[PDB]
Amino acid sequence: IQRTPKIQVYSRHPAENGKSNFLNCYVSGFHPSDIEVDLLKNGERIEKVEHSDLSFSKDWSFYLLYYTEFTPTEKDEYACRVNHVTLSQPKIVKWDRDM
Amino acid sequence: AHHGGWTTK
Amino acid sequence: GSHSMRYFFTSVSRPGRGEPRFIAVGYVDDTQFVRFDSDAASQRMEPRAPWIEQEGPEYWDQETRNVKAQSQTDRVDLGTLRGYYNQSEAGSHTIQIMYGCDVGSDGRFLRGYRQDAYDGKDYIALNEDLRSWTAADMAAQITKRKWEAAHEAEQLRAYLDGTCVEWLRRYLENGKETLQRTDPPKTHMTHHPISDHEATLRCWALGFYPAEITLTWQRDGEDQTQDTELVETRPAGDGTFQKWAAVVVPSGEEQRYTCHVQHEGLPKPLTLRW
Repeated sequence: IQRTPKIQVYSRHPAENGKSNFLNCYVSGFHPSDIEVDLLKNGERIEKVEHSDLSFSKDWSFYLLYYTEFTPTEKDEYACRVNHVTLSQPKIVKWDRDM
Repeated sequence: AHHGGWTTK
Repeated sequence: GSHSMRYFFTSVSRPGRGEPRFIAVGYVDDTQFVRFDSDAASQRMEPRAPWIEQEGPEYWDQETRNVKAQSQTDRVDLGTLRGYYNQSEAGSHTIQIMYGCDVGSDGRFLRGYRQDAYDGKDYIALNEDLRSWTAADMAAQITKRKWEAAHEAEQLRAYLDGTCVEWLRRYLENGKETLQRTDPPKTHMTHHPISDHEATLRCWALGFYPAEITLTWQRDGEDQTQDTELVETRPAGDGTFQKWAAVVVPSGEEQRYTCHVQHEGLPKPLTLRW
């Protein structure tokens, strides 16, 4: 009855340093629907983060998009931190430009 | 527009 | 060239933490166009696509009343199903509902549907003929007997193959400048060594709409379904979608692998090789 989130962290457009973009964290396949998602900049919670309205897939599992505008700098580290009842500790997925 | 009709379960 | 209108509803009980959270969203194809969130400030059905904003005050009032009525029905049903499944009042539970209709490119009705779930599992569904129900278990059969006696399927059918089609046709006309466009995938491959002797080949599909797409890896004609990593299709956030598939290969044998891309917008299926 409990399904753990699948997490993807990625940019809206191919990344180029110095240029405005959107940082996305897509969480899908989870149940139940309560979930905490924060976007992180060098380990610190990003304040202005929007998210989509909860919806679900044919198998009834939930999905959400969290997003914020950022300007990628090659020294700044970005991550998505997700907490859910299926997780022992919050899962941090670092942003990798190749995925 | 969604449905305007409701019978409880 | 077919199209769909679907409404999704989620109610989540919050024992001792207020009334159930209720979220409703309406889509045409993969484009969200209305939402309601019980925790939002407006307490109104709200527009989420530009072409719905032209609807008049009567529309927004009526949609707000009807979605609040759905929320109140779900509130009752959360209590009723707790009784059917012999559960306590301390836990949080979830009702999910999806319904809607499909039309062809000429506007003709193709099919209607409604399915309900409890705690993320099937509860009851309307059958494809829009006349009978399928209950998932003996508890849900109680609801089925009640809906059969109340002739609920006849009322629902009039919406799913009538009213639903009427409004979907209107929305397709009102949003024609955007809903009728189909964006083909832009594809490329990347190569990432994982050691001195192996590399990841990743096949990319970007910027496509609608979301349905197929990515496949083949090795010397034969397929590699067991040795392929495939992520879920994901939103770019601009209205298009993205996906990739990957395979680990021996260094020097990259030429033996091919990625295959299928999207409704592609005149022919694309084939990529490193």
